[PDB]
Amino acid sequence: PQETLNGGITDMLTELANFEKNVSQAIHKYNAYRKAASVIAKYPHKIKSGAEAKKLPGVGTKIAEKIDEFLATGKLRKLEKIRQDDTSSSINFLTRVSGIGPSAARKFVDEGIKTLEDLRKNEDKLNHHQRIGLKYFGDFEKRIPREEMLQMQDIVLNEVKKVDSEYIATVCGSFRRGAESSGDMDVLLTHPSFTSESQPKLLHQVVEQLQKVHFITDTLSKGETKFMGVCQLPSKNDEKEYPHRRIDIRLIPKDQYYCGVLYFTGSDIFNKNMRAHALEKGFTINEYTIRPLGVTGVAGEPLPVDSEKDIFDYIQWKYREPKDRSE
DNA sequence: CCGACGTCGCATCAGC
DNA sequence: GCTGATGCGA
DNA sequence: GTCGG
Ligand SMILES: Cc1cn([C@H]2C[C@H](O)[C@@H](COP(=O)(O)NP(=O)(O)OP(=O)(O)O)O2)c(=O)[nH]c1=O
Ligand SMILES: [Mg+2]
Ligand code: NA
Ligand code: NA
Repeated sequence: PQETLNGGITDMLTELANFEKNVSQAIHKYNAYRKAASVIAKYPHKIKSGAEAKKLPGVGTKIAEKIDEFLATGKLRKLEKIRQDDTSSSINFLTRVSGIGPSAARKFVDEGIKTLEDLRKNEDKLNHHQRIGLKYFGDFEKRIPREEMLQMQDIVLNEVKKVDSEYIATVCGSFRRGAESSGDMDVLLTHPSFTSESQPKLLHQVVEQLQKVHFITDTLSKGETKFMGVCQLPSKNDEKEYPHRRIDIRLIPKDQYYCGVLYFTGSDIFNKNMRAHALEKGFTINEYTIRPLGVTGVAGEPLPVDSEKDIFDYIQWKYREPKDRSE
């Protein structure tokens, strides 16, 4: 559907969701509001009452009441009050910095630190991740055009193959599903020398090369299997330079790679469906392996997977392109 | 009534 | 110093 | 906050 259909309601619930996660530290009440926001955003009618909305999965009594108040008054008393609360709004805002969660944002505001400005005059109280998030605060809240993602893929695939041509890299996420834009770049990486029963330098050598050609600009975290950092496309000429982008590089064992590729391709809703259907066919699916359920639920050894299709076969589904995987 | 509500690698903290 | 908990992201 | 055993 469209925005102005129930945008005022979905925005209200989205605001409410954030305050729950960031201020109240109620992660489950955060997901509840977002789930309610989603199902309403799919509802192809301009909602007339809270009761009409209550018919939907995810909308209970409390939200029905709030929807009633919004439709009747055009606003929400509790949300209006919390928007103008100095402490709460500042705590909620500081969490927009990557690295600063609700706990760190709590401490900052507790000791006077309320703003980006305030963060800037207090570098020594920010860890490495928080500094990067502050430095690229604006760039990280921007989306990446698909064309730029394609240019970014060109670089990743080229350099990865350059390090070792037996590497297998795959850009997953919404990009692989064909989205016109992405929020980040999730790269999944494997190599013949890396199985589950199987060096610890495979991920390091790839991150290193991407730093040597100056694609990777910063590093949020890095271990033997997962890399979280920052990257940037080269500036064309005197033309304005590209924003800094979030990139994740994951080293997954060969025998788990395609369960990894399938999982990190998405979408969420699709992964819910596929696993729900997988169970009723007698198989359990996590991000790593596909295992057969016994007659009492006792899972067996993981079944060999050498392609995405292999998984679809196991649960008797026709292999569907990432293009058609929103649900 | 009352627990589930996805899971886990990495950095960094609290404790010993 | 080591181990395990906690915060964070996704 | 919502759902459901
Ligand atoms: C957060 C999350 C991740 N995933 C696995 C599949 C999501 O589609 C996917 C990629 O996560 P993402 O990068 O946060 N979302 P996206 O890549 O589809 O799109 P965008 O780049 O964030 O705009 O990873 C889930 O299956 N359920 C989830 O709730
Ligand atoms: Mg992505
Ligand atoms: Na309901
Ligand atoms: Na944050």
